[PDB]
Amino acid sequence: TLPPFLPCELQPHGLVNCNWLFLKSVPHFSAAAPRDNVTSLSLLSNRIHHLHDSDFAQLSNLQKLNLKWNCPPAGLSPMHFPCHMTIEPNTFLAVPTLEELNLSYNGITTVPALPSSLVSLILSRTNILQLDPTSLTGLHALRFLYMDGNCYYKNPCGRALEVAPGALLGLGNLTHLSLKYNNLTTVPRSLPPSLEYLLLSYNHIVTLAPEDLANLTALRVLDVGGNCRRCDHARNPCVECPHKFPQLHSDTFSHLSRLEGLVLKDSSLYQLNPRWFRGLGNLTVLDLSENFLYDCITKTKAFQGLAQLRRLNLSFNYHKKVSFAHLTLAPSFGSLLSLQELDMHGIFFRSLSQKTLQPLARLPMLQRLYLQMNFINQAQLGIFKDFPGLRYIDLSDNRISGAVESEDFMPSCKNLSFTLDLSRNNLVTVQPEMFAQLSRLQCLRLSHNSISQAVNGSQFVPLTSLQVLDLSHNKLDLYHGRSFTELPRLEALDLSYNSQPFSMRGVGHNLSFVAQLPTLRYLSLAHNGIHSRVSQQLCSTSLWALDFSGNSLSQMWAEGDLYLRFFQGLRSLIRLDLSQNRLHTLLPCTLGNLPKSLQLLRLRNNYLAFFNWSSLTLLPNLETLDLAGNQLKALSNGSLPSGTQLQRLDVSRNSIIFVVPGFFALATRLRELNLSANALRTVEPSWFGFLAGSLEVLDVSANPLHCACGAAFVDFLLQVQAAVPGLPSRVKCGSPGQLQGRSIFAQDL
Amino acid sequence: TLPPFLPCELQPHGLVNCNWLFLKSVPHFSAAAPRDNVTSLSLLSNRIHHLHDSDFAQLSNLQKLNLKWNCPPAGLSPMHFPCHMTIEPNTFLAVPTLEELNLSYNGITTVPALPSSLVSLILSRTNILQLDPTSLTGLHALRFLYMDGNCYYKNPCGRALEVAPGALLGLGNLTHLSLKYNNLTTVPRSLPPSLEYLLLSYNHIVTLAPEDLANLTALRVLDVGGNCRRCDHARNPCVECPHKFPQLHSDTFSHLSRLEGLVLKDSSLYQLNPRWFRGLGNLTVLDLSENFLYDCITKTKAFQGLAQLRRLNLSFNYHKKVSFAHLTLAPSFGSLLSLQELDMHGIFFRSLSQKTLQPLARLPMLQRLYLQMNFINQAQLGIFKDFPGLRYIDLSDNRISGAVEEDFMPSCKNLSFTLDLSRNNLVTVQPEMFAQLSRLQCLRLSHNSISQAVNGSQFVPLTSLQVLDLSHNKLDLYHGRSFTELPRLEALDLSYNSQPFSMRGVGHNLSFVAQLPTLRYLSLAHNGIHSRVSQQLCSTSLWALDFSGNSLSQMWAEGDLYLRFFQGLRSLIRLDLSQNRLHTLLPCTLGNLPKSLQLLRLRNNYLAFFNWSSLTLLPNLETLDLAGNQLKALSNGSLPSGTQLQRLDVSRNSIIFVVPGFFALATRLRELNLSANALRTVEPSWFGFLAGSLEVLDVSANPLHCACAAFVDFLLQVQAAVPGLPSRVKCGSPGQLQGRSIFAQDL
DNA sequence: CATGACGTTCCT
DNA sequence: CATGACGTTCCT
Ligand SMILES: *[C@@H]1O[C@H](CO)[C@@H](O[C@@H]2O[C@H](CO)[C@@H](O)[C@H](O)[C@H]2NC(C)=O)[C@H](O)[C@H]1NC(C)=O
Ligand SMILES: *[C@@H]1O[C@H](CO)[C@@H](O[C@@H]2O[C@H](CO)[C@@H](O)[C@H](O)[C@H]2NC(C)=O)[C@H](O)[C@H]1NC(C)=O
Ligand SMILES: *[C@@H]1O[C@H](CO)[C@@H](O)[C@H](O)[C@H]1NC(C)=O
Ligand SMILES: *[C@@H]1O[C@H](CO)[C@@H](O)[C@H](O)[C@H]1NC(C)=O
Ligand SMILES: *[C@@H]1O[C@H](CO)[C@@H](O)[C@H](O)[C@H]1NC(C)=O
Ligand SMILES: *[C@@H]1O[C@H](CO)[C@@H](O)[C@H](O)[C@H]1NC(C)=O
Ligand SMILES: *[C@@H]1O[C@H](CO)[C@@H](O)[C@H](O)[C@H]1NC(C)=O
Ligand SMILES: *[C@@H]1O[C@H](CO)[C@@H](O)[C@H](O)[C@H]1NC(C)=O
Ligand SMILES: *[C@@H]1O[C@H](CO)[C@@H](O)[C@H](O)[C@H]1NC(C)=O
Ligand SMILES: *[C@@H]1O[C@H](CO)[C@@H](O)[C@H](O)[C@H]1NC(C)=O
Ligand SMILES: *[C@@H]1O[C@H](CO)[C@@H](O)[C@H](O)[C@H]1NC(C)=O
Ligand SMILES: *[C@@H]1O[C@H](CO)[C@@H](O)[C@H](O)[C@H]1NC(C)=O
Ligand SMILES: *[C@@H]1O[C@H](CO)[C@@H](O)[C@H](O)[C@H]1NC(C)=O
Ligand SMILES: *[C@@H]1O[C@H](CO)[C@@H](O)[C@H](O)[C@H]1NC(C)=O
Ligand SMILES: *[C@@H]1O[C@H](CO)[C@@H](O)[C@H](O)[C@H]1NC(C)=O
Ligand code: NA
Repeated sequence: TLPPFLPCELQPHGLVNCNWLFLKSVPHFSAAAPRDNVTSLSLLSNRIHHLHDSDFAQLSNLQKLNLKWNCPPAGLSPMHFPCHMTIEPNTFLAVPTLEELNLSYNGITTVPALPSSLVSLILSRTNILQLDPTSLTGLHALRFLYMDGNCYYKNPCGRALEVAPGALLGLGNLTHLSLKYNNLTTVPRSLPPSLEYLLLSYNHIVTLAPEDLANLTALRVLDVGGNCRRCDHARNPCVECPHKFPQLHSDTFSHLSRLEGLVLKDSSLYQLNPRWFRGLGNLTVLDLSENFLYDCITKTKAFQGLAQLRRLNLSFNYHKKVSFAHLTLAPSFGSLLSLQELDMHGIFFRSLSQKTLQPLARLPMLQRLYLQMNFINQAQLGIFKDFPGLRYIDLSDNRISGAVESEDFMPSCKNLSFTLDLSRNNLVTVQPEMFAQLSRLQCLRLSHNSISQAVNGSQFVPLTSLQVLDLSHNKLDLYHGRSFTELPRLEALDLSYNSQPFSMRGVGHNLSFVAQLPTLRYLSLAHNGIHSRVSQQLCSTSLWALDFSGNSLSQMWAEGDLYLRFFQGLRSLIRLDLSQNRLHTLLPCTLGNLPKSLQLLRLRNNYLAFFNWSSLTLLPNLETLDLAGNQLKALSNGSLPSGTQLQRLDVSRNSIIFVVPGFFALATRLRELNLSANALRTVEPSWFGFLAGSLEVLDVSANPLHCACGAAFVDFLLQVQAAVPGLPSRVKCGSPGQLQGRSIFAQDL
Repeated sequence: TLPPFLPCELQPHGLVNCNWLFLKSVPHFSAAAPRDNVTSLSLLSNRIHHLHDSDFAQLSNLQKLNLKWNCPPAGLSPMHFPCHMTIEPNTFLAVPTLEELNLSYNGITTVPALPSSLVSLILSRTNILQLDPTSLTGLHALRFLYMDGNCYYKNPCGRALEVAPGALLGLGNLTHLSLKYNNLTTVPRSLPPSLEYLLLSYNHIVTLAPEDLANLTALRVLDVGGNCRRCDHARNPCVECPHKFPQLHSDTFSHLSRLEGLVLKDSSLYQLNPRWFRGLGNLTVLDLSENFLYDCITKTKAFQGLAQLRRLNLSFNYHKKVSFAHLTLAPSFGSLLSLQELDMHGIFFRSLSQKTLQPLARLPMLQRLYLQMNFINQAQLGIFKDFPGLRYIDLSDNRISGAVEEDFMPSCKNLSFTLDLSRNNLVTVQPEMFAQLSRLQCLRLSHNSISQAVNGSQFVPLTSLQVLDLSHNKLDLYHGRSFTELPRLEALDLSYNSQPFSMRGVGHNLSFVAQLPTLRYLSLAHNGIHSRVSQQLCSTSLWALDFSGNSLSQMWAEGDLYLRFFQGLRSLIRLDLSQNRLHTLLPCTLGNLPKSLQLLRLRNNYLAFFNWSSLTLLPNLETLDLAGNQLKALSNGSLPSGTQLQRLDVSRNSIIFVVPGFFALATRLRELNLSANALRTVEPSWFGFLAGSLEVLDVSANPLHCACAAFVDFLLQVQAAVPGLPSRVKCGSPGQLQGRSIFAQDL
């Protein structure tokens, strides 16, 4: 049975996904298709420039419709091609069940007629420059109206968006209104008092008064940021904001008793008026980033009594010309008893001392502290010892150099109690004194420093709780046998991208320390170019995962018998990545020397042109084998051996032309098979002994299928269509003639 | 007309190249083949296990025959498969013109009968474990005999190679003998006195006496290294050599009056007996590397008076356990008046001072000094000011951190004075380090840890510096006078300084480029430049800019800010825009590249469309590299008229068709790469049936449809321009022809 | 026959 | 029916 909505794909929850199919018109599906079951129709980024009364009328129960990016205005078109989208009068009225409509990134200049069922309407990046009471007539259920970006540098219009006074008052249920990037100079008058979210950023609203927020006492979030910009900080085209601005009335916000979030970023503020925050008893999030508040934060009383604030962003409040020698936060920060997160990155100050953050030092709920990108060159990390709630400190991208004068292979630190990021700093050695008061730390990131030390067990002595240590992207000289032995709780160690020492031709290195790390579970030695003069064996009874990608096992395993048991003493290993090791050849003997406990083996992006399948019996616990990106020319030379517990096999991006009958048939636990990006001209059920119904994933995309009438693959792919990703569109013909590059369904074979 | 020696390829100077064709037997070429043109036949790395009397018998002018790697011994086989090569009695006698034979990496246990014309014979990595007077009968013209590696860890045999006393004396013209890796314990007796090169390294010859070199007074090179090894330094399996060894006689070499080169590397030497080198009046090259000579070199008189010596290698004479605080070379080094090159890398000493190298400092001819990998942490670079001859110092891979308490980027090989300080521990650059190095023309500082905001103060003394390599550092580029203190600067490598450009929210500034009035070559490659940078690069001097590995994608999406970024490079002729994540181009932004451009690389982007007509905006463009993009056709108009384009690379795209006449108006086109696309045909119509001016047309790695097709006749017509035509141009279809050469069958 | 096309965007 | 095969090796 054909996919029911060709050329589109039926996805869960009644979604017909027609995205990125280069359609010039809305598909008309068969009277035989289950049109009644379609609840969402996605037409993202097709080339539909004309919508008709008939387009959606046969989808009797359509609730959600996405027409984004079909006819982009010239400014947003990659080639600046103009586009005007025409819409027949009843296009959307013909869908009286429609609840959500996305019409963004289309060249339309007026709002079409819309059914009164509508709950959510997105008209952003269109060319609609006016809203009046007739524009959205009858939409009494509308909760969300987003119309951002109809007049700005990427979509210019030569004037302001004009929203007539009271234009939206008929929208009695409207809770969310966003009108960003519309070249506004004033807040539209008499907006719906139902509003909870009003987003007016990146216009030119440079004066704000309580009258501009009349009757909006239901507001939970107000964003007026980016209206009076500091263009020194801009990454994009930026209009200068004259120095008399902004002009905020002291009582602008005082009636917004329900306000939870206020965004005043990128407003050229040199002053905080405490009166702005005084009526705001429910305020939990305040964004003051990208202002000129560097001196203000040393003295302000504006945080006095804001004992409910949870998140405060003061990032990029930097002085144009300078960094500060010292920075001392105002006493009023000590009032912020609910504060959980403080972002102070990008301010630029040279010293972090006890005085710097003293008012924060007893805040009981302060969990996250962002101090990155501050050009700090002296930091007393001991200041943090007694912060009672700290989970996470980001001190990355600083110039600290010492004491004061995927997850299957490497876990993240997100679930840990206390994490310090000192990555992208200027350490060349590690001295334990810098860590003396950080014994509570569970995770420490030191990646991308300049550490060139021969570590030896003396560096990390204070770090008695440390579980995870990231030393990636340094120059550690590994040879001392007691490296990292001073870390009693170390479970994960990342030594990836420490290749320089290993590249020193003729100088030996030593990985015997690995055996002396009794709790180590995850290790990376990836991208180190390890290739000669190293330990003959890695040993560990604890290790579960080893990333050895990006080395030269090719060289090592060509060196007589020296390295043939390199991984064998990893007696508990379950995951091993040998990708990108320049392997042109393996031995069965060498595969039988990997740990018997192995469950997952990656050999991606090597140069293997032959693989001895029968050797898989030497890894009885193997579940996943990844051979993607090698040079296999066939799946032959026997077939997958019996008794295999293999569940997942990836042979994508090889050069496979042929698979022998039965190749996969004895791998009774096989569930996921990737054959994508090979040279297969057919897909044969005989490869599976005609028992392919247990597969959950069978990816045959990017193969030169021969689209002749009655090829095996047609019927077969239909039989296992639930397993084949992208079947309707991404499974293409290589031949014959004009079918090359087309879907196998472009024609009925 | 078919290629004349299918399945092989005819190459220049009468070479028939049959390499890597998986052949199981020597080809018998067509009846009409021009066999008298075959002066060399290469059969490297096929799977020919049986050679026959008739194999080479019709090749009447054959001079050179390469059969290497056809039947490797088990130890050398990638899978340890055994192989024995059989050779019929007259296989080579049938070629009385044969001068050079390579039989290495084949499982043979005896030497075949060979023609008396033979000049060179390579029998290495075979299983021949004896040579007797009957092994090489009648080869009176033989000058070279290489038989290395017939008994060692990769090809074991369980005994020594046995060369009978006087076995080779009938080789009256023999000048080169190599018998390395053969498990020898003594030098074979009574070797030919004609010998000039005798190579005996990596055996177990641990005693050497003048009698072991009897009558070999024509020797120019003797290599006995690696016979008594230090296994601590070994990268491979290594047999420890008992401490009583080696045993050399004081006069072992004294009769070798013509000796030019002597190799005593990896011999476990703790002593140098000056008598070894006295009387070697012609000695120019001495290799003493990988011994234990670290104390010996501070005191030895062994170099006293060795006035002819030009090259001395003392590398990796390190102490097992330690580095030395100081190292002082012996006074005798001051007598090496001919010395041109001294290799002292890998000895391990912490300080380089005036005293360290004092004996070298007046040697008039000393040009190259190798001091890398020494763990040096203090270096007074001013010591070098007054060395009269110095061209090149390698101080890479050390721990120096400051003063003591090609068409895109030229190399420094032609300059007067180059210092390599790459892979050191600089975090800033202080001018004082360089105060006495004003003469330098090239300075390499790659792979240090330099994190400074350069500002025009760093390099003040370097008033002759032409080339400066700062790749692989963390330089913060924003000061407007960076590098302006270098008045001769012509080439600057700032590649791989990505960390600062990766600081999201923090701006950088490239305006200093405009202030470098002699700059010709600049690399900003692999910097991840993507936002908050100068809107324009400006230079009237620059010829070449490598901007590969950035994010012009992001920059050119940012309204109009960066649309003129390269336009002010008013003399630019080469630009690399590869790997910039480009999914699209504007025609107007290609027309904002300098009109002077000759070469534009756009490799490894994600371009699925290209507006060919935009090429008229670059009137001087000769080379366009679009390899590794996502083009699905060559269409959308042709190459425009008037183009000077000579070279076009569209390899590794997804091209499935080319419109008729696509290439026809590109009258200067000479080189076209279509490799690794999805083309099922090759059509002369693409060229308007005028493809004869092409010098290179690469159509390899395309799924050609091998039906009884345009391409067949066409490729034979332009065969001189098609690389690898006999073997690497393959069928995608139909049926069993998939993956075979288009010549595997007659289409 | 006042319209196509480009292309995984968009963010600031 | 005492043999094939693997592969761009080899270096120390
Ligand atoms: C099968 O393999 C292909 C290609 O090897 C996968 O496609 C890639 O997917 C990864 C992440 O999963 C991306 O990083 C690549 O950029 C994709 N490239 C292409 C060309 O598609 C594909 O996802 C795999 N299939 C499944 C079901 O996992
Ligand atoms: C045509 O293009 C192909 C592929 O893009 C070239 O093949 C590559 O050549 C370079 C060396 O120049 C190697 O680094 C790659 O590994 C090669 N890959 C393959 C698959 O061959 C080919 O050399 C080009 N042809 C000519 C005549 O220059
Ligand atoms: C809001 O919408 C609901 C339907 O979702 C409707 O029943 C209710 O009457 C509407 N209220 C107003 C004020 O329009
Ligand atoms: C914004 O409006 C002003 C004044 O009407 C106009 O000059 C300017 O062109 C407009 N900006 C844009 C991007 O269209
Ligand atoms: C605010 O609402 C009151 C009645 O609730 C009305 O009198 C007044 O006009 C409203 N203000 C605006 C600006 O719409
Ligand atoms: C929060 O807003 C409510 C209305 O939702 C108001 O009654 C209350 O006073 C506010 N809370 C505080 C602490 O002011
Ligand atoms: C480790 O090295 C440091 C300095 O490099 C040194 O002080 C300490 O003694 C060393 N520790 C050991 C165990 O050798
Ligand atoms: C590696 O270091 C260990 C010290 O734990 C030592 O026993 C061993 O000999 C060294 N091995 C190599 C190959 O350097
Ligand atoms: C593996 O199979 C291929 C054909 O699919 C064949 O050419 C080759 O000889 C086989 N190799 C082995 C070792 O059996
Ligand atoms: C050496 O070879 C030459 C030709 O290259 C030959 O004429 C001469 O007789 C040979 N000499 C000896 C001593 O065999
Ligand atoms: C070298 O010869 C010895 C003694 O005859 C023998 O024991 C050894 O196995 C040989 N070595 C090799 C690599 O065959
Ligand atoms: C060295 O040459 C002389 C004759 O020139 C000969 O008598 C003697 O046997 C030779 N020595 C050896 C070891 O062959
Ligand atoms: C450059 O920076 C150094 C410190 O690295 C400073 O001493 C010097 O004065 C600065 N030079 C200029 C020209 O600003
Ligand atoms: C770069 O510096 C120059 C002055 O040297 C200044 O004109 C320009 O604004 C700066 N550009 C950026 C992007 O910072
Ligand atoms: C480019 O050519 C392709 C045919 O290969 C065509 O589909 C596409 O519409 C053309 N684009 C333009 C801009 O002409
Ligand atoms: Na253990």
